[PDB]
Amino acid sequence: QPVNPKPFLNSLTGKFVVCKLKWGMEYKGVLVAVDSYMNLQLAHAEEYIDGNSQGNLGEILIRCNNVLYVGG
Amino acid sequence: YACNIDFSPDQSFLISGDADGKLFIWDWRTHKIVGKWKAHDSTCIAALWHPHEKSRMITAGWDGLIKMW
Amino acid sequence: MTSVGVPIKILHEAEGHMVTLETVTGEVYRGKLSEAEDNMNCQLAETVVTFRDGRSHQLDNVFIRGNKIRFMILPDMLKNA
Amino acid sequence: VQPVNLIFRYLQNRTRVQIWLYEDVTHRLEGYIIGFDEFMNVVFDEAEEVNMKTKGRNKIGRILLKGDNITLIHAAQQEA
Amino acid sequence: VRLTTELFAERPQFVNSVNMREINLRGQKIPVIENMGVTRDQFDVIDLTDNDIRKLDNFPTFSRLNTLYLHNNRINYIAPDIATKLPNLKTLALTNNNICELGDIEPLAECKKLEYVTFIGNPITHKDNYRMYMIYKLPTVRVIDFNRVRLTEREAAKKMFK
Amino acid sequence: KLVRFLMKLSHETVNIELKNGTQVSGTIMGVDVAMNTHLRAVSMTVKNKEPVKLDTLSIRGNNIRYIILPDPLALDTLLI
Amino acid sequence: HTIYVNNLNEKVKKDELKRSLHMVFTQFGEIIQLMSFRKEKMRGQAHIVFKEVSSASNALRALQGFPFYGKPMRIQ
Amino acid sequence: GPLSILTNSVKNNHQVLINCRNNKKLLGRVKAFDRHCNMVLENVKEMWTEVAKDRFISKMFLRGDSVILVVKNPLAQAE
Amino acid sequence: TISKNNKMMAHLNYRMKIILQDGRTFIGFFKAFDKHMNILLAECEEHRQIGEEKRILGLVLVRGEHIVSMTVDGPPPRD
Amino acid sequence: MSKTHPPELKKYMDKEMDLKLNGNRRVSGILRGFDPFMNMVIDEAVEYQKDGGSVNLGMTVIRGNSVVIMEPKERIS
Amino acid sequence: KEDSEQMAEESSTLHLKEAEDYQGRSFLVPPSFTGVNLREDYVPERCFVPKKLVHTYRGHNKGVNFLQWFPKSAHLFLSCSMDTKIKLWEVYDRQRVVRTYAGHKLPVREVAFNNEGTEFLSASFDRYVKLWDTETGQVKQRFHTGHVPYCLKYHPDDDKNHMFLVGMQNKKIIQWDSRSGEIVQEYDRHLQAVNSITFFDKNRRFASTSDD
Repeated sequence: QPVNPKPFLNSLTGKFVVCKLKWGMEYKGVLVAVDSYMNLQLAHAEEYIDGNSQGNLGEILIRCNNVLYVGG
Repeated sequence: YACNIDFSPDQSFLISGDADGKLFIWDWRTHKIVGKWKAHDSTCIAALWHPHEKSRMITAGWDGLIKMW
Repeated sequence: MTSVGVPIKILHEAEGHMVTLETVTGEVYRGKLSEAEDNMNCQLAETVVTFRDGRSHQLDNVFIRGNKIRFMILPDMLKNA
Repeated sequence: VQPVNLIFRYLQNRTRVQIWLYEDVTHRLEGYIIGFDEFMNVVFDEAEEVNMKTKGRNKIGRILLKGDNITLIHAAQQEA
Repeated sequence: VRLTTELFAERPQFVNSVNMREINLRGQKIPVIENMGVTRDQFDVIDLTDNDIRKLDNFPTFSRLNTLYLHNNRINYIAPDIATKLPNLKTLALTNNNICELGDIEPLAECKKLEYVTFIGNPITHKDNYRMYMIYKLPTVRVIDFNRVRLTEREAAKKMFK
Repeated sequence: KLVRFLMKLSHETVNIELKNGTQVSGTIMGVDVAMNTHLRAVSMTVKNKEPVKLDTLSIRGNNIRYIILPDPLALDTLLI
Repeated sequence: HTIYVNNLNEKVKKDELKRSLHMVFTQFGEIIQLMSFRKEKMRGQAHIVFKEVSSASNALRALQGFPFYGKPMRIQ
Repeated sequence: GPLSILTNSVKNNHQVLINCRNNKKLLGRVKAFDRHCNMVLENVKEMWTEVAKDRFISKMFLRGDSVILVVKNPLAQAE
Repeated sequence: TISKNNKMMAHLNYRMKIILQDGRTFIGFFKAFDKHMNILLAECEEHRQIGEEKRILGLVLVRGEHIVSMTVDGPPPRD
Repeated sequence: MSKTHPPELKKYMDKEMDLKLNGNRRVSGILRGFDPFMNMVIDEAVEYQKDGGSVNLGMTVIRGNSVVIMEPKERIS
Repeated sequence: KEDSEQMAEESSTLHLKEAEDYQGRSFLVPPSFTGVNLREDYVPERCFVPKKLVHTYRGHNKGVNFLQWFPKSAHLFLSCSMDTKIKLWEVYDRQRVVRTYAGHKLPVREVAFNNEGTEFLSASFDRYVKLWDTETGQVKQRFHTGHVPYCLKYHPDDDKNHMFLVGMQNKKIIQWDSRSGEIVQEYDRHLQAVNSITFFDKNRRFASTSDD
């Protein structure tokens, strides 16, 4: 049976997920967020560009419009 | 009388129409009566809630006219 | 009484005549207009498009959604209103 | 017919569809779907991403794709 | 009837079977072409068939006009500056006119982008080497009198004059 | 709330950045909450263009990328 | 006002034939309605609709047996 | 919500590092929050490659529709 | 000028300049105002960057969302 | 106030049309879909690619806000 | 009445003028005079307080005594009168006219469309059910009875839209095929006349209510 996105986001919430930005940047982060705009917030996040690891980041705030991935 | 009892997709609320020209609504969750609406000026047996509209009712009477709310 | 929709009255007057519009891709369209909405969606019947080099094409119908577009040029006749 | 009901036709029939993305993106995803809402959001699973710079595919497990970012949806076919 | 500015508005303006924009001026007793400038080159096609036009002249400078119809008229002369007025004109049909001499085609030779022409019914068709002179003088024309030109006909026209 | 700052914001000098990589410097004289920005005594610096001076300028505040604010403007009371 | 046309020249390209046929019928009268095809059974054939029978009659009489692109077209 | 990050960043006067859609990076202190994520930045440092260029901004205002990505750095030096 | 009705009326009967997202600059007369910032532009002229080019234009209506910059500076007008 | 209804899509629905996409891609498809969100539904469609051949699209959905450019083959009456 | 008798008495007449608009499409199924959804869901939004009367629907010579909605829409509703005529009405702020169907010597009691919607069957005190074509406006079937019919239900399935159960004054339930007009089966286990019938499983089993 199908599942709605909001509990699905909750199912992804707390798991380890792969993310990618439309500009071509990739990140891995832990996520806890609920808002009407469906924004995302990540903590202690690792940055990847073109498949190459760049740096370990701290907490990062990213708008919902630019992100299009959440799965683990 | 054979009152045309109605149970819309709203079925959490019960809707019925009766010869007094009044409409009564009941709540299934608490079994209470809570409805005060009226239609026509004479006894009639006709009551439907529109199955594809969110805020319209239709009523008919023996006077020869049909009225909507 | 009601007193609202002043641009809508102007938009209704622009209907039935020829309009010019440009898109985010940069090319220019020329078309006859007869459709309007409060959400700025518009539709053109019979249209000619011209590109910034030398290519041109004719189009019978174009639909425009009012919230993800560049602005359109309205006929001169509106000045009489 | 409606997109949400058509999404129900894909999931009930386990259809594999390809989805394209808007704005500055050049990627194609082919995956099965199990999700519904009035905003036509898509839950993507058993997915593969094609990198048009190299035409290589990687395996992806269970991701959500926001409908506003989505362009076209159609029944997937092989590309090489 | 006269080709005044009011005539262009009153006559039908419509999109034809090839999606081009055409103006109808057929049979309007026009003796001389004038006032076309009011169109401001907004029409892709101009139709002047069945009128009484005596000369092909006085055209304003137009660049959007692709095709011009002049069938059944009485035109017997072509202005040398026609290439300057209608340089982007690809089709010019002079069917059933009264063109009699090669000198009138010399203005058409200036039209480097002219591609389709018709002279069926014109006296010029009777003249000797009528087809070969056109082929040699008008290498850009693809179709003549609703018939194709063979490659062997193209070499024969060039070889005859060479 | 941010709406209080935009309506109170007047007379001070700011530097303004626009989507086309363009920088503007102008003094503000306007009283409204809808972020509509009206400038007087303006200097303009467009990307890949020479600087020019403008006597007055008006800008849709929503289009502005970011606004640089002057040193004596006590933002804390306006932000509350 | 509908006719079935046969024995047209098949080597003429879609755009060239359409323009050529468009030019022919507009010369006969105020007739502009045509759809032409190049599919296997459809090739060399077109269905045309006339504004009036009189314009149709003049055009029909001239085109019947007339050589066009070196081949005689037929009209019914 | 994400505003929690904004509010706690604002309340503890930490610095955040911000990167722009194309060329520029910023490091600045913040004191603003709303549902549109509009921000006001203070004691801002701007660095971008055109040669490397550096410009100092005391106070800055950033609108939330032309949105850019924010990273928090509490280890950068405080005021 | 922008949006506010009383300011809209004062700026009428003057020559106004517009610059858009694509770098073109426009100068035109205007006598209309929509409170959602849609204005009617009359007797407009446009400049294009390839070289330089100028075109003569018909009457226009403009949406404020596309407008990047607007300024007002002009002599007594023409009707 | 009152607002407005969706367009007269019935006059144009079920016809066969070509669709244009960003990046100079071409699609030919039959259209039959409407909703209050103004999305589009395309069926029996074929793609003409800029970097390959052609493929047939089986029951295609297009999000209404993203793309809306149409070229029809049947003249409206 | 016989087929020739009901036809000779001119029991049906044509009076509609707006039978077509811009195209020769049907006028009953699509709401051609509207820009709203041609087919509508059961719940658009959370319900709101009612408002005002659109129009009185003046036209009938006698009182009105049943109401029915059109399939998959609320734009069009069907009304049955003691005047032995059936008429349609538009409810989305419209007052247009629709064609009249009539053919009963005694008052109509109840009407049900077929589930496909192009037909409706009407029950009358004259002890016949008649089959009407909504677009054509003509009748060409007539089923007799022993006793009085008390209840009509069509089958819950699209394919079985030809089968229907009739509740009689006599205590049986009998099932008929509308294409043949023949008794396919009798059910006989209730005291007194059967008043109403209600399916508890689509195309599988039915419950029935009686004066039992």
